[PDB]
Amino acid sequence: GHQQLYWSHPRKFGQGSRSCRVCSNRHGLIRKYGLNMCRQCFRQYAKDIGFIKLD
Amino acid sequence: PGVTVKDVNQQEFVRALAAFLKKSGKLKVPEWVDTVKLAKHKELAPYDENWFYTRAASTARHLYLRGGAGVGSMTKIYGGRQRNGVMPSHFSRGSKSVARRVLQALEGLKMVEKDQDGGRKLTPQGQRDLDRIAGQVAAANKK
Amino acid sequence: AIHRIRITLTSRNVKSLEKVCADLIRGAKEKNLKVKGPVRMPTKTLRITTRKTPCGEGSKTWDRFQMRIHKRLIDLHSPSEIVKQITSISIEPGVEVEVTIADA
Amino acid sequence: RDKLNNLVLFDKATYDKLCKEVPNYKLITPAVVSERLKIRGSLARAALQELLSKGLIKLVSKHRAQVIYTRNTKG
Amino acid sequence: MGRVRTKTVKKAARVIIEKYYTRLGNDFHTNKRVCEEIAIIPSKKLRNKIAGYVTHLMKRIQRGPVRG
Amino acid sequence: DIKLFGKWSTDDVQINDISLQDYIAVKEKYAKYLPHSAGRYAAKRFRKAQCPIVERLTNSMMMHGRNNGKKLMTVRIVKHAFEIIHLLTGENPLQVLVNAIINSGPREDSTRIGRAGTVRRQAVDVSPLRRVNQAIWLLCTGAREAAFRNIKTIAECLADELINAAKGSSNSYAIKKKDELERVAKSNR
Amino acid sequence: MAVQISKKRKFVADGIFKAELNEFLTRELAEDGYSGVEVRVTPTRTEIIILATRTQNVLGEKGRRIRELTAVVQKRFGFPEGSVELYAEKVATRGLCAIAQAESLRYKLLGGLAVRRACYGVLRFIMESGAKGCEVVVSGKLRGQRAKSMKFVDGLMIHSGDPVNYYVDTA
Amino acid sequence: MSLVIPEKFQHILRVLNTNIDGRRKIAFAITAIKGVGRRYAHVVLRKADIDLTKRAGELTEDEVERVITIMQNPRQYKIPDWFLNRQKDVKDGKYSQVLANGLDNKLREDLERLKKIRAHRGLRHFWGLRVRGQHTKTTGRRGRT
Amino acid sequence: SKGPLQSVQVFGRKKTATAVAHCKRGNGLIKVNGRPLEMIEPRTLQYKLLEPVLLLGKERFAGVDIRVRVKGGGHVAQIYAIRQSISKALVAYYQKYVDEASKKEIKDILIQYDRTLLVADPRRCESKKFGGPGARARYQKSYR
RNA sequence: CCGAUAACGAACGAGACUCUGGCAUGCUAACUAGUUACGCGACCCCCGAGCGGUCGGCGUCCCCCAACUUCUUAGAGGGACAAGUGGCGUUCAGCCACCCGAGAUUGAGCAAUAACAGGUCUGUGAUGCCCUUAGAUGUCCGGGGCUGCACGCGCGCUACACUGACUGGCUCAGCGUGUGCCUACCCUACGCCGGCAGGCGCGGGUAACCCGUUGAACCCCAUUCGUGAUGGGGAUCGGGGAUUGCAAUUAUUCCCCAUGAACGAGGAAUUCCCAGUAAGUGCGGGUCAUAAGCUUGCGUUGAUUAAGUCCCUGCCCUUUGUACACACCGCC
Ligand SMILES: [Mg+2]
Ligand SMILES: [Mg+2]
Repeated sequence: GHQQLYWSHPRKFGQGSRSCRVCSNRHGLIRKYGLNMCRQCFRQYAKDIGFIKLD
Repeated sequence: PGVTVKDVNQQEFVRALAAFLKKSGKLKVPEWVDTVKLAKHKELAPYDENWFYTRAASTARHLYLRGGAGVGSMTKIYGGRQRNGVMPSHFSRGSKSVARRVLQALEGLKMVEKDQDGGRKLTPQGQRDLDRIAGQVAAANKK
Repeated sequence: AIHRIRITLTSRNVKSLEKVCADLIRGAKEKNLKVKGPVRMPTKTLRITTRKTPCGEGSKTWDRFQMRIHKRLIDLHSPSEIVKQITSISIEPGVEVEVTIADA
Repeated sequence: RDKLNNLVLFDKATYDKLCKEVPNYKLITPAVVSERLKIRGSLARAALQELLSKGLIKLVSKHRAQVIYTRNTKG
Repeated sequence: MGRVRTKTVKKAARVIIEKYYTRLGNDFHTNKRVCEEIAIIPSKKLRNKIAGYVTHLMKRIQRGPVRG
Repeated sequence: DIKLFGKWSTDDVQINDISLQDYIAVKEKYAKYLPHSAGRYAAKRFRKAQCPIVERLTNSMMMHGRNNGKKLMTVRIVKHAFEIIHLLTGENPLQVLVNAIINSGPREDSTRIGRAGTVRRQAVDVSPLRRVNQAIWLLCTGAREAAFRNIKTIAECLADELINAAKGSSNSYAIKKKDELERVAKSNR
Repeated sequence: MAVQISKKRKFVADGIFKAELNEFLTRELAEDGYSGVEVRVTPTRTEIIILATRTQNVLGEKGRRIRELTAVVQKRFGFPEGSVELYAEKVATRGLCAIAQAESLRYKLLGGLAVRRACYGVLRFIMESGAKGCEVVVSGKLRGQRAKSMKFVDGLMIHSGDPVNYYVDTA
Repeated sequence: MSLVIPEKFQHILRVLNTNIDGRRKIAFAITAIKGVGRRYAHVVLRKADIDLTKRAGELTEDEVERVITIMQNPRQYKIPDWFLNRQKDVKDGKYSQVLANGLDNKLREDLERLKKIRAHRGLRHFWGLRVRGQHTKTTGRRGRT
Repeated sequence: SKGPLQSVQVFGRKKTATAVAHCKRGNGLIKVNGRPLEMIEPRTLQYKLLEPVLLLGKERFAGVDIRVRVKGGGHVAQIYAIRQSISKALVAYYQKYVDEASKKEIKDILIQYDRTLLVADPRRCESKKFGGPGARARYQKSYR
């Protein structure tokens, strides 16, 4: 359709407004500390950010 | 042997303060005291008839202990355990209009004045009244 | 100028912060500025607990990740001016520094 | 063990029963007064404090959940 | 229970005893004060565990010919 | 000199048998002003023996889910029960408690696994510590089922449970259970 | 103040920037012997050092490729202009970098060397460079359709405790 | 107070069209009337100005008819607007408290109104299922078997 | 006479509840948060607060003005912190400003009455694990 | 581990290690933490105290206009080793008891070889192969569904009450979060209105600076109730009022008044657990435009029993038997 209905549905909130900043997934996001990363991608990269295991 | 409020048992102290506040009645008691619940989480109206005097006495004692307490703070003091029925219990706050009206009646009695910052505290003569009642309740408890 | 400045250091490791908070104040003493003592703010412990599995099948094991953020405050106070006196930073990677004045 | 149908208010046959031997035994509590006089128990509390006011019962405990009374000492 | 020492501490104790028998003594604190310079111990707990075993072995040595 | 709850001096309390005098702890070394002390008595074996038995009763009386931290409530219950038994009997509440413990501890029991004849294959006499533990447990249990669904409160129920157990009258659940255990063990001899 | 974000969000964002830059450099300099990236940030400016083996290869014709990547990292994260500088650094003891050895093993397998010979060569080169030990595990559809894993290990290798974190490099 | 039972003590009353136990306290006895709960009973007693510490059986006829009048007509006795049940009625739009089998028949007429307009809630009421959106998969089994 | 600077500040802990007693030369009195010692919220445990005073006698407390501040914990942990702080403050006062003879012959009565009057309880809590509701309990498991 | 010894010399795992808790009146240091002292005040006693009592009232890093670090914070260090004593022991490895001590076993993290056709291609611009690819199995928009109910099962919450419910008063925490690249959505003090849910102005905080001294709940102290399906229980259901959103019906949630159902401790079975533990009790985080009966953490109160065994269910080592080797859920 034209510009009037192609993206007309609001996505100013909710689960459809947020996606993983890495894998573009909409499930298991981590928004704490503005991380905005998927649950699995955070496990993948957590060494690089600095989140390391102590206990 | 001077007596402050901190040297008397606060329970019968606030009861005696409420009794004095009753007998020297100059309050602005609102017309809906016989209807409202003292807080959201309550399920019955307070059993005592003139509970407004007791609540004002308690707020005066709390303002003596620490100043600068606003209406939202007084809801924190008079909050309690909401049972929520079948769902698990939680914490609820006191009635905002009740706290506001108690405070407003207190500055109507001019024993409480607002701060330069937020909230309100006691005046020197309010402190004097609290200390006098504490002294007399200590004397009564002794003899 | 009559200047009184504040330098805050913050990082994820304690070794680098300790050696910076050592060498900076030592340089100040050798450059005769009277030094307000290094103040250690409480550590910020960012905790993220997450299911280990990428599937949801398993025995419900949770991996917990921590980030420790440590920060120190050093107030440099001299009767003369400070900014034209001290200019070198001598800052290694991994630590962030912010310099304000007593006004801010 | 079906029901207790306790009296909520006194009558002549139980009022004298209360007045004449209740201040004679050692342990006076609202619970025991209720179970040995077949009265409700709020009635028991009220009657016991009436006997306190009349001054023929001695109080020892006065707790919010357990009040104990005793008779006046003899001799 | 569960106070059995391992190869690391036992071998370190025997080696330093046969290398520094003169300097060592029967005092645990003195023997743990000599270890920081007669050896390089990565851990304080390891160091004082070794020192305790050194004290034990030297008591045994002064009472008889241990295999050290 | 110590006067538990402000009265009821501990020095006149007498343990009537030597079997449990090393495990009852009302004597002056264990005399405490108040039955509440976080003394770490369960850290090591046999440490509860030197714990005062009033503390043991207070710890045992707080049971059945609703009541697992309410030790202040349990202390006030014990205080009221001691007041009640002093009024009802005239002697030392601690003496009444000690007599109740001694008469409530079951002297022998029966325990086994295999093809049991009546209850258990063998009859087994018990230790003094197990005597004290079982007696306290039985007294608190009897008070609990006495006070569950009647107007008579937990203070009076505990009080008259101790009163009945101190003499031995078959009206106390503790010694009723004790006699049942004695019969079972005697049959399983 | 209101313009700057909190320290928690700031450190998390710095870690995210490091991880994103590392992923991009890994996917871009894969055939160039990429090893790692080290960023030194100052309020004045920031410096990005790319540890690799083939510096002359990561640098294009007269620095064309390093200029290209500098402009890319400039635009993608929106630094002020001239506030980021990219340096390429040659690593020392390339046999000790697990990233470089894994990348070289992948290159060999893509070229078409037998997995057995390639892994033996990688292990031999690593131990020739000098390490307490090495272990290469190759898993997948080796031989038939059914998948298998071959582990080639020599020397010392710890697995548990803290010291694995600063003694073992894993790629 | 604490006297014998009074001579004109009836053990149960006849209020509206239902009997209330005079053995219990007044604040809780009239709760046996449908449409009256603890809060409503307490407020109507307070605005009837009756001692709350007395049983329902020992009240006199003038007091009990005062309670009748206040319960029937709470608007003129300073009962606040928000306190009532049938607020803003679907039929006539008038604020009323309902006190008796009037509550039963008003519930019946509201449910049959929903059924007549064939609303989804009315259909659920007709079929005997849950109407407040609950999950019918695992609970409510007793009401059927 | 008027000898100043006779003061100690000694703390006592029980389950992250601290109490700092500021013992000082003066008349004999003990107050907690500006309130009298005998007047405390959990009045059931009043003997736990009065236990050092009763054990040692009012004679030794007659020469000290003690003020206690508490800023943590619950109720009974607070009470234990206060009693430990008072006992430790008195023994520190008797250790510094008077003879260790008196220090020893009050510390003994304190010790073989109750060690916790002078030695802090080390136990605090235990971290919850991800398999159950508490530190050691596990969620109920099922097989069918 | 000591020792034996056709083995010798090693390697991994265990341990060691890291984080955490408990002690440091010892060191360094603090206006984003305080304490003490002093000085202004405010109130009581003022009979008469007067260096009397209270103050989370105001000041002394406002720069000359007090010190100090106990309490808080966080670094560097120390501290505990079966070290000391007694006994047992081949008097070895070790074990038991006690003194002194904060502590004589604080909890976690990591965690070998080999393997499972265990789970995920619905985390990925990880991916082979097959399928589809313009009337699409791509993508977007609207609506519905994922909730739907004769029924069975699992994880839980609420209860069956007086060791309690209601009403009021008094008095105590610790984790930890808080305004955003896209991306709009923060935590909130105080003042006013409303009975409540809420609404309206004025601020503070990108944070040891503000919420906040996180005035939490249980508990404690008083009131009523009175052994009844009762003032227990709050399911179901009616009417009405707000909030979020583009939209609340199949009720988002919240609030008020009404209805007060089963339930009176639970068959056969069965789970978890040894000390600040179980359990009671609330509070944070995740999810979140709206939201927790879930989960992950935190504190508060705080026990009974046990310091043993192989009986059941299993595990490890050795010997042994085997017709098993897809390995006893075998084989026959
Ligand atoms: Mg290990
Ligand atoms: Mg009710």
